[PDB]
Amino acid sequence: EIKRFGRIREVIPLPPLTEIQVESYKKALQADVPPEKRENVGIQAAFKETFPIEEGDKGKGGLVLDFLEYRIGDPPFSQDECREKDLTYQAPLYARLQLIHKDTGLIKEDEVFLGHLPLMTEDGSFIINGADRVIVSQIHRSPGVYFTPDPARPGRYIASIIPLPKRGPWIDLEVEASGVVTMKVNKRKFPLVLLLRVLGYDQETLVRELSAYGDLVQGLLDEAVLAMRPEEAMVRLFTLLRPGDPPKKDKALAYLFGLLADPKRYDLGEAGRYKAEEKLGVGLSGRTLVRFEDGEFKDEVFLPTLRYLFALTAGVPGHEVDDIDHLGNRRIRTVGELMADQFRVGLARLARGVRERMVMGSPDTLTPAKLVNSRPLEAALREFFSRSQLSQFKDETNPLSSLRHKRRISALGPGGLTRERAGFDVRDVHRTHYGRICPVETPEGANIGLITSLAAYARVDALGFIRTPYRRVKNGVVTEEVVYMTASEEDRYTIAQANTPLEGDRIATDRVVARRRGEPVIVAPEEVEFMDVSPKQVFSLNTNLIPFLEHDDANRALMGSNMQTQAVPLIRAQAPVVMTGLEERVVRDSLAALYAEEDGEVVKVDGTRIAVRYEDGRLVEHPLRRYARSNQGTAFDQRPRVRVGQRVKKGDLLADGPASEEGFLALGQNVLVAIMPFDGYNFEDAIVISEELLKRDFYTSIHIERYEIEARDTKLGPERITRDIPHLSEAALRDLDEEGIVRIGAEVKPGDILVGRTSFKGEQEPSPEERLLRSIFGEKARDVKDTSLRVPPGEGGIVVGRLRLRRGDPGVELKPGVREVVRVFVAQKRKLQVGDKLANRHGNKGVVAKILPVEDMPHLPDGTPVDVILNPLGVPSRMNLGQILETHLGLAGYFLGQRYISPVFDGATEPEIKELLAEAFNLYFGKRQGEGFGVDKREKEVLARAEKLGLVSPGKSPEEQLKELFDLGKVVLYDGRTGEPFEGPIVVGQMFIMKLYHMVEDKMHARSTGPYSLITQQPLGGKAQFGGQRFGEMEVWALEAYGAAHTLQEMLTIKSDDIEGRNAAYQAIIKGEDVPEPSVPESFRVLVKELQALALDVQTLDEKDNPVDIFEGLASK
Amino acid sequence: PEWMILEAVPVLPPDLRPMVQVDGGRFATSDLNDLYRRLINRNNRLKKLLAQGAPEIIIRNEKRMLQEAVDAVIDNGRRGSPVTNPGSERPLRSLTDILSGKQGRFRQNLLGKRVDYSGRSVIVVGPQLKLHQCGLPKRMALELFKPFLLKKMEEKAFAPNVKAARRMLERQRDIKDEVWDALEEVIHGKVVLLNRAPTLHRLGIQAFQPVLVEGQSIQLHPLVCEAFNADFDGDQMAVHVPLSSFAQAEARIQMLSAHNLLSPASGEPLAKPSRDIILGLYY
Amino acid sequence: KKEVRKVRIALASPEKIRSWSYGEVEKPETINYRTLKPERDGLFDERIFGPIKDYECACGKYKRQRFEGKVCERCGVEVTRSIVRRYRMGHIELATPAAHIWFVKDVPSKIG
Amino acid sequence: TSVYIEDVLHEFSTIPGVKEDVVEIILNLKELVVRFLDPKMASTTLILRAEGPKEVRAGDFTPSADVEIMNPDLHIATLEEGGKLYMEVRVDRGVGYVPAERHG
Amino acid sequence: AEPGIDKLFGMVDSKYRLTVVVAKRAQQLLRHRFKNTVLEPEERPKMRTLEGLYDDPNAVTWAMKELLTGRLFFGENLVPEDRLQKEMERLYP
Amino acid sequence: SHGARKGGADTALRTADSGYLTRKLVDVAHEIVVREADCGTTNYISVPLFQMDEVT
Amino acid sequence: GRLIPAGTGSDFVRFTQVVDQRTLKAIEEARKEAVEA
Amino acid sequence: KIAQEPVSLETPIGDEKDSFYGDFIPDENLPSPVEAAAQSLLSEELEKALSKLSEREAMVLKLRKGLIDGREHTLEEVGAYFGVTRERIRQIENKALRKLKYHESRTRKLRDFLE
DNA sequence: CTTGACAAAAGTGTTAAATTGTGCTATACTGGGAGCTGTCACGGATGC
DNA sequence: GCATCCGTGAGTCGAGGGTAATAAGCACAATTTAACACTTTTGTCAAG
RNA sequence: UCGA
Ligand SMILES: [Mg+2]
Ligand SMILES: [Zn+2]
Repeated sequence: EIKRFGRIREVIPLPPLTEIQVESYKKALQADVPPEKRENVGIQAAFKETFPIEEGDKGKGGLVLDFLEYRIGDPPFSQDECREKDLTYQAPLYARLQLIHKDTGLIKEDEVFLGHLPLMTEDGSFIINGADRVIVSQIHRSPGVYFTPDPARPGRYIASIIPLPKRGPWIDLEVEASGVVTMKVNKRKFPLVLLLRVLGYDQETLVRELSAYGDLVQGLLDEAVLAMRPEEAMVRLFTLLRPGDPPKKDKALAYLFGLLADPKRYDLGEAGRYKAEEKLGVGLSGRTLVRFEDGEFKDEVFLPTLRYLFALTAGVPGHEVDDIDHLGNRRIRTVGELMADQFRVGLARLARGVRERMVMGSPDTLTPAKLVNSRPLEAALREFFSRSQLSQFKDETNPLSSLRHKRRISALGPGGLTRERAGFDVRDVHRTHYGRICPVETPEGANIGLITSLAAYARVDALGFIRTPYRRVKNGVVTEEVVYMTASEEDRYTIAQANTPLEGDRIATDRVVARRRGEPVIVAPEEVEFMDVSPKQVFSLNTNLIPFLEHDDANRALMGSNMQTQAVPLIRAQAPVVMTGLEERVVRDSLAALYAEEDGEVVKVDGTRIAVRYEDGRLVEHPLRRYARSNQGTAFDQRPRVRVGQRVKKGDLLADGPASEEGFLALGQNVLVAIMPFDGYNFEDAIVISEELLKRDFYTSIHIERYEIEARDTKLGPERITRDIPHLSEAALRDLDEEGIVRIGAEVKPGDILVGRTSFKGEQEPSPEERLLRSIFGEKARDVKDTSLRVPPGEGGIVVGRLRLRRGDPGVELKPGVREVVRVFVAQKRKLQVGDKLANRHGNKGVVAKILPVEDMPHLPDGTPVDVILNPLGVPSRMNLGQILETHLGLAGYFLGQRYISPVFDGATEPEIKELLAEAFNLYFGKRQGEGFGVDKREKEVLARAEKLGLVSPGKSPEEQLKELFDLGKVVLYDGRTGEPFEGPIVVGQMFIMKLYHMVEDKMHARSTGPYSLITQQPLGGKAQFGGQRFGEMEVWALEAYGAAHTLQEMLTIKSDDIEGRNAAYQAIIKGEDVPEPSVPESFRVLVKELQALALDVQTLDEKDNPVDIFEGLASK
Repeated sequence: PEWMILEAVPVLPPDLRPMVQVDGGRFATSDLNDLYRRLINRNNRLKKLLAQGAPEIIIRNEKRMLQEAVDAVIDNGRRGSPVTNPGSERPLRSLTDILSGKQGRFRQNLLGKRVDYSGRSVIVVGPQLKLHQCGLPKRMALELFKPFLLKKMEEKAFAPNVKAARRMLERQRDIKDEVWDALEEVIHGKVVLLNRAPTLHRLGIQAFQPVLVEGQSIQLHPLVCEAFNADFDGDQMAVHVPLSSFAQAEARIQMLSAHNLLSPASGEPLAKPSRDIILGLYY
Repeated sequence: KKEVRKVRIALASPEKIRSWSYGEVEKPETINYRTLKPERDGLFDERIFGPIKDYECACGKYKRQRFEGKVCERCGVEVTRSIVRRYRMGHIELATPAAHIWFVKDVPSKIG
Repeated sequence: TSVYIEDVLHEFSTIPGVKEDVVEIILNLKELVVRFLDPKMASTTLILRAEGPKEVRAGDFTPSADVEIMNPDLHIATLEEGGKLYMEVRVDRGVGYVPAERHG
Repeated sequence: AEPGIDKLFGMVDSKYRLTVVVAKRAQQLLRHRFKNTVLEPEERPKMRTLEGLYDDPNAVTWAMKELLTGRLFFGENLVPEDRLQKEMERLYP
Repeated sequence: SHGARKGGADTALRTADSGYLTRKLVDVAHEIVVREADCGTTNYISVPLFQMDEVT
Repeated sequence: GRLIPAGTGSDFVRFTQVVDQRTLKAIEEARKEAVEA
Repeated sequence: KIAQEPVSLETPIGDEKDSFYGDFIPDENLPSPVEAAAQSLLSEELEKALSKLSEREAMVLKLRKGLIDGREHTLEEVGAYFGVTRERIRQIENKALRKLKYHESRTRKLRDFLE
């Protein structure tokens, strides 16, 4: 059965969790959208901005290119096809433009081909270079005007302005304390009355609106300048701000024009114009500062920002300082905004590719056919999707991984902030944050608060203003209005909580929870204005999957969430028997599962393909991808859960997912858990387990790895993938099918070749001993040498994927000078080993310490032993009670088996679970009563000892006492070693855990003697690079602190890069002798010669002041 | 001081400014190369201009470019925006670029470095282990002590000589008792070191008697774990070895864990009972 | 052969620097796009800095250690290990004399 | 211990006409209990055939001497329309519990 | 801990002096294949072995007990390095 | 959550500062090592066990 | 990359020399081989 | 293929600043400790395997295979050494290499180094 | 161990075919070009 | 000497990750390299 | 970017 819980009932479900990536990108798509009627913004803005292109006026050479549509469609290859090809998933985009001569007035229209622009896949993750990647959302303070208290002046106030990043300069209204006012932009200081020159103002209008506020007149007045006129004093600051070029007149009408009036160089987001407009209490249309009207420049922006600034500084109410980190003042860069922006500037590079090319030439043969380029645009957009900070490897570690990852936002990147500049207020959580971004979930490293994750119900409009759903109310009336009230708008009304005294759709108790701006205040049935849909919105995805989360401290909660990201697939995976009930749309919106699109009936199961002929009469099927490799090597599988045939409704799940249990996310398992200090093996957040599960293969998964090799043609001539090797014995040639590659289903130890390759080594005369060695056996010197591709240590198992495409094959392109390439998957079943990372939803980590045999184990009177027995230490220090309550509900619930839905902040409580305990116990004591048993003497003993501290209420019979004890969460356990009970009760039950990504089978590495770096002979690093650890500066220091002189010396010399040191060492130990003393570390010698390149005379002396030769006979010239 | 105006510019050796290819087939190289190159370009072009009696203006300007180029091949960034590989914002790293800085040839290669005969892994509690005891991964230790096992195989029959041992090991995972118990004969006596980053107290690096145990994990005495600033939440500790018998002496004498049991800071005990122990004992 | 207990530092003079060098690097070019052999004067030149191959000359008339240090007459490469490629410097003779930005732009500014 | 099928590459690849994949059919393996009628029989072998749209169970095997199944009702795979599968297994006897990875 | 430590440290003034002692002596033991030493059959630091029980090859432990008796002698500027090292590689192969 | 998250960020950045400190310390007194058993200085500084309680 | 002036390789204690009894008296004699000269 | 130029070693990789390119390149241009001892080994093991050959044919074998001075001496030269015709030196090589072949196929010491 | 005969490996001489380096083009072209931000602390030179 | 600028720093090891794309041309002299012819050396063979 |  499934029983579930909670008081507050969600009035509306969660809008799709995949849209913030898909929809906000889709807005800049305009795919199906007609070529004529379009949105003018997004990708269409990227066109209308860079168009129309023109050089001339009516004159000798004129040219004008004007914009028409960019055919969307024709994807070259489907997702899967692109992924195996290493090609980007993309599609041709077709721009139709007209080339009109200024002179003849002859319109010559031509449609051209821009290039291949990557298109979005289904779940919202693009495929670039054959690899699934993702664009993480970006965040920055929304464009507009702002007002803060003067950082310099004690009581004064300063203003600021700014558009899209780099797409306009900063502006500041600061009053330096002269009593006069100096505006400052891009490192310079000039009077506020300076810029008013061409602004269309003079001595008059200035004092018209100057004194309308207060004492502010004088500082805004000047004499030595103001006598001048717009085109006269125009050259003043132009002479100043740019000494680089000669201060002409005509060039003061140009260089300044592009700064503001140019819509393309000042381009200001539709949101910036918006918010700043309704902010200053004025109106505007153009996204520029001032328009270019017929010579001089008119005014729109400056007058209002002056009005509001001077107002605020005067102290007239309603004009306040706009909050800095406030969500109402900060927008979100989404996929569409980003891609479209990059399209704008990249296509501007292409605009250079247009205006410049059309005059070197003859207007005779002319058409955008020859005038249009690709690489500036195509490679700009190619650059955005890879090298940028906001685009990286998709999180395929699990479905919920990519989900959450796509729902994460970073203030970092190109035009946000950077690591070097961050304060407290930067990564902090603003008062009005609330139901918008997750207050906890964030990397526990130096990125805490740096990368926040999106909340549940919170949305993002095209304006970047985040809007959290609320609920309107008029005097105790619950309205069906779902209010998306803006952050800035949220600060206005009075907002209650979802936990409000809900009864009879009316207000129950007088005093009610509520707030303004984030300030808690008790309210009355009248002043009630808004409410909350559900507390769910106050957190993110993973954070919402934690039951009784109100009992866990924020730290460990955070850890629990990001660890839910760290989760891996499980073959037998079992969804939490106690969850928050959110897992339904978790598997739906993840798009990792297969459902019924409409009403229909199953025909055939066939774990390859499930064919279901729908009620609509048409024959449709939905095949399945079974056991496919992901980015993290985490296995992707979909298990058909429907019989040979039956009829299903629309939305019913016909197939599982990498972790999906009957339409529920299954991370780990709910297996029996005990809590006690067991032989100190669980010491300090350590774990312990039982072999029993290893039999049942509870946590065991499948991991796949990507193997590849290039056939590249050498300067001595080409290589190839073949089955021949000169010296290879028949033994190693086994698994190769017929052509020199490993077949499907063959086990490979981590010595074993997958793909063989053959080359020819450069010709060098064998050393004398080698010459003779070659002579005795007469071994042919086969000019072909083995290039074969082996497998790394620790990675071994069977083989599934085998794909090889040579040069010239259908739908493939290779590198310039390569012949073939081979790619093989290696699949391996990994059972959970000793030392692996495991953790729960409540944020308690650990590693496996010594799995105990099924024999010995703290069983119960039913003889059922436990599976973990986790130590009770990390609980009080790290303060998480959620795992405790979860374990109790699992205690009473294992007997019942029914599920538990405990939504965050609303769910099971002490009385409920108490009744569950009493219930399960009644039926348990029943279980032993009719089966011919009674109270165990050992249990009598434990109850007696517990009765001393009042753990069980005295005077009551041991039956009732065990009822109480069992109710407390703890029962009687018998040591599986001795058979004797334990001095006191031990809380046990069913609790949810997880098998973390980090696996000892991988992380573990060692090297004796490997290769070295080219520059300096210092050994390599990394694992697959086969390299040793480095000894840090602090390591060195500690080593000195011990006072081990030689250990340190050998470390820095013989043991690391020393010239003959390492060699003579290997010699020594190989011969059993003792390693001699080293001479030069050899990184040192490099240092010396570097200093020589700096003409630093490097003189190494000796016991008394004499040149020592550090380089033996080396440079004596 | 006239030397500060130096005429002949020292050129760094080619192998110090490496250029070599890879499996991909393309060639790579350092930045200093390109710097040197463009420099010589300017110098030579200047030389071709001077003798032919070029106008004084172009000459002077070329000398300007000479100074700026040289000084760029030294301190690049000390004057103006540094010269970069054309089209890429990545600045060309000069001499002074490598000599100083975090990852510079100083702090990165002379005050610390990658070392041979090492490796690391996860950590697991040691309740059976003594103060001088560490669980050592099987496979790790095999590919750790490989020279030692080589000589041990030289002494103890099974293969005639040195190379035979190597090739009888690296190929075929055939870890059968010939090895598993010989490495043992070399194991006793000399001990190795364990370190848990960060290295704060010297006790962050201690030494333990190697004991080979089945697994890929690492066992360590629960009490000194505190001194290493390490809990069991999934940490990773690194292991190495004091090759020289002198350095080995050092390792077992003052470097051994069982030896320094007190705080070098507070003079108070170090490994004193922790968590569970205290719990049981007290109760 | 001798303990090094002391490390000095000083200013290298032009003549000294010349003595450090095994030759002037003329053609500012890596190698041939075909042969991958160090260019005639190219920065990677094995003819002055050191042989591309251990104990060998360039053209290959001296392939062996039987000739030690003897300069090849068909090539002009000292027959020796390629090790010297790391320890042997060059120099560039600058037409017009040029200072060094170090003691110039540094805080104390020696020359200034 | 031992399992073979004329149709498969490995422990994974999905057999047509069979709902569960191979390793799931293996989930149904170790959960199968079988006793021999002889104390002296070390190893053995078993043969299985299920064609058509009929399911597969421990009882569907080919009975023989010295073999008895204790759970004929054990579900193996739900075979869809016309699923054809051949199967064979060596069920041996030993002591304790040894994972597949430690024995060949 | 390593058996017989407290006394060892109790001998040399410098905690480090001991290390120098141990190092040099032990290395000398590896030089001659253990025929130098002042340890008799009962004092031979035998190591436990499944195969057969032999003397521990490690020079360090050997050095430990070697000084543990005190039969050795340690001092600075004891004798000129010449005759010191020349007669050591003579007596034993 | 406000308060806590603030705390966490704090501790992190402060770890970085710790690294700063320590390194700098190892670059000054590092050249100091106990050498002369007794230098022979007659100097010394007394350290009273008596600390004044403020405002008390 | 040399011997650190402190620790075991200190310029105080690295001078310490050790001899076993047999070889001790072996050299303790041969020092007197120079009394005839 | 010729088009693309050498890639800078200073190219930062990964998501960080500190992850570089240049120090990720292996140095194979120089011998390795395992290779040093391997070469020294073949040298020594063959050096002792030398004495089991006829005092004349061993010395001769050191020429034809280019051992002594490193430069291979032709049949005519070794013949001009022992005062024997080059044909003699030839059959000397046959019988020497085969006698060694007996000792090899028996001892199985140098059976390694088979690449 | 050696002599003559002879096949192939190797040496050398001379050319054809490729690769590479150089000079020049004439209506008139005559002072670039690209932007960027949300630290922080202290030490020094330098402009008040 | 008083405010205001260039200058130098800022935590440990790791796990991975990665791969890429602008620009004039034509005749001709000067060599370089590939081709070819043929002498000699050297290694093999038949048979003293 | 994520572990510790
Ligand atoms: Mg830890
Ligand atoms: Zn030569």
